[PDB]
Amino acid sequence: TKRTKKVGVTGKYGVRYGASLRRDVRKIEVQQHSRYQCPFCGRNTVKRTAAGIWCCNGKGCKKVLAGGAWTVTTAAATSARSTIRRLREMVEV
Amino acid sequence: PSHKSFRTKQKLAKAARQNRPIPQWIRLRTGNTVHYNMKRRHWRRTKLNI
Amino acid sequence: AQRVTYRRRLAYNTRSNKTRIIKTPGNNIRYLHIKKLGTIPRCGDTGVPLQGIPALRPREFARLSHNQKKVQRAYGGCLSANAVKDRIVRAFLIEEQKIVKQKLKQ
Amino acid sequence: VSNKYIIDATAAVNDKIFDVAAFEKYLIDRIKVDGKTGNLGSSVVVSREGSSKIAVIAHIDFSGRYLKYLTKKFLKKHSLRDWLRVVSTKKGVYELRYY
Amino acid sequence: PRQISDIKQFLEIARRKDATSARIKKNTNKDVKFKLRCSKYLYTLVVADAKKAEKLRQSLPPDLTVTEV
RNA sequence: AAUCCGGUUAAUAUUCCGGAACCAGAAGGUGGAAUCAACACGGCAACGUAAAUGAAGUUGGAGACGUCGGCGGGAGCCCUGGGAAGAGUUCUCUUUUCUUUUUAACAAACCAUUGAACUACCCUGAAAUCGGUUUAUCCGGAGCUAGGGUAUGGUGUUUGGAAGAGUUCAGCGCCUCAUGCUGAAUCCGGUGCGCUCUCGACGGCCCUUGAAAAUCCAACGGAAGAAUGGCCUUGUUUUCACAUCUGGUCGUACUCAUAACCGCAGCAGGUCUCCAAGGUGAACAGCCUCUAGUUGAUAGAACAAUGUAGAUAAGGGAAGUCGGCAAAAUGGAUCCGUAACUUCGGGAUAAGGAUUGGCUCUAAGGGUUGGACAACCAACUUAGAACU
Ligand SMILES: [Mg+2]
Ligand SMILES: [Mg+2]
Ligand SMILES: [Mg+2]
Ligand SMILES: [Mg+2]
Ligand SMILES: [Mg+2]
Ligand SMILES: [Mg+2]
Ligand SMILES: [Mg+2]
Ligand SMILES: [Mg+2]
Ligand SMILES: [Mg+2]
Ligand SMILES: [Zn+2]
Repeated sequence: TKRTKKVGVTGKYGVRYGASLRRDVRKIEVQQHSRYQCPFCGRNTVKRTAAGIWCCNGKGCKKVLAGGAWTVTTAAATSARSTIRRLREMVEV
Repeated sequence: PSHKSFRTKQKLAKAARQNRPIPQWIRLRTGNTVHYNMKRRHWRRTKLNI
Repeated sequence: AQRVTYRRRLAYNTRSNKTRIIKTPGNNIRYLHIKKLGTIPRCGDTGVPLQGIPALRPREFARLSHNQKKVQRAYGGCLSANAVKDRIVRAFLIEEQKIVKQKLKQ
Repeated sequence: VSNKYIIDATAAVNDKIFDVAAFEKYLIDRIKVDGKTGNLGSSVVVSREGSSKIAVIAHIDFSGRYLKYLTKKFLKKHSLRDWLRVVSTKKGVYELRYY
Repeated sequence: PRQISDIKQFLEIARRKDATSARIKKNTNKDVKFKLRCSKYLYTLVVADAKKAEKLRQSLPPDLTVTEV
């Protein structure tokens, strides 16, 4: 069954704080608790540990990744990397 | 408290000793007015204050 | 039923005031004051607990014989078996690559 | 599966206080087998007299404390309390003492 | 306290110099315990036979102090 | 770093006594081990052993860490079925009711058996018709399932300690003395969404991610060593076993509170924390009880008005009053039913109804276990029927 039409995970807050505030928290909370894919291992075992820190499970790639507060990568970081790579590849040649 | 320092314990020993009656022959001396003393301390009444 | 008291003057449920109940050969129920539980040494590369070594408080390790505190292998008692295997293979392959890069530099 | 429960009562009989004959029918009427009085079909509990002994033979793993309980009832029926007392002496054997 | 499971092992500990005394304990179950007091430990050997107990008692060093409980 | 049980005093006890241990330091007192040239072997491996040379330097580990949630185990407690010993009751009934039926530190061997593991790791092997699997959906070609191993190990088992102790009962000397002496028992089973503590594997949460240091250990490294005449001949190891010496100094009585503290006091105030039985019940609620404690709060007689505290009331029902102030009424649980409005989460136990004892039955829902089945034992719910 659905159990909620709108509030989703934010149902824990009940009727407090205002709908817009709960909706904004809802979008972020879905992001920060999601599973993401490890580029180094290929498994979807990447979960957050405290705000910019994303860890991996298993016997392989027990590494920790520095990421965004609520998602593994940010758009600003992704755009910076390609900007940096372009600049690196143009002084290289 | 039964947890006590040596210095505290020494003071308690002295306090107990001064908390005794005077022997009568002390007050029987010619020219002595040691008949009664205002230094009889009791544990519930007047506190040592360390 | 029988109720118990701390056997020491420590009166609070701290981590140094751990107890368990014993029944004595006098049919007495009383406390026994016990230590914190030991810890197995952990791998320096992976953090895994190291096999073959008991969980003891740090100073209890001073009473064991040498072989109870280690494993008969390189880095035994300091690295796990799989960590050592990664180190050996990594060292060999990296050294070989240094050999080819030196050969192709001339 | 044979049991040797005996209620020795020499002490009271010498003083003409304990009727072993009365105690016989008391036990046979009172001893309960399978929750019922009168199920002594002689395959399980026999009972008998031993002159001064009321030896009871049991085949269903009886309880000698049940004998002591029934004996104290009998002594209570005849107001023999304050005067007599059932005391364990040997394995399955009880005695009457004036104390 | 330590248990000794071999009669040969028990006799060797008795022949040692730290072995002061021995104790004989006869349990209700007709089993016999030979207890040896050294400096650090009390060593018990359980002998489940009366014949074996007699032979073991005779097998002790002659100067050993064997005390009966 | 390291201590337990039993006993003992008028009054101390993990401190005394009896017994049984442990730790740390020093020297090296024996024994053992390795080394004929050098510092051991086993196992594919995880890793194993009675020991198994290791200087400087370095590196790693332990110490060392939040909080909530449920799940699994252990210990003590609780409950239950027999036996025994003593006691209570006994007009009648009650194979009855009550009490006792105990086992420490430490040591050894096992160990997922008996309870709790495929928890971690290793080996074989190579998985789609994908499988495995928790109460909780995580895991696997980065090697699943399966088969076999390795490690972690007690508040588990079997023992030592240890029945010689403790407990219960029954007798003997009988001014009795050192209060001595002599007999029996102290046994065998079961139970769990129980309680208290604890351990194990997990899950949730955080713009919150939850001390430090002393101290102990391991590794990497290779300093240094000197037995040799095929054997009577040294060093090391005391991180192997047994043995010896030593462990100072201060605290330790008692109260911890409706009389030992603070509040002028033997003041209805205040002052941190540990253990925690039975019944009812959801319950550490209220109510009653067992163990323990207490029966202490100036007393006697009487029952006037007015009080303080607590009850009840015809008919009416807020007319009382600034005002329903105070009181009354409601109340647990089960099944029905539940409006406006809303930030869609709530509102909501909305409102509003019905039921509820006792007894005797019926049905369904799980485990141990003997030859499609099954005689017990161990069990707890839920729903319904009849009778009263
Ligand atoms: Mg005292
Ligand atoms: Mg004291
Ligand atoms: Mg005061
Ligand atoms: Mg009225
Ligand atoms: Mg009325
Ligand atoms: Mg009305
Ligand atoms: Mg009005
Ligand atoms: Mg008016
Ligand atoms: Mg009111
Ligand atoms: Zn990964």
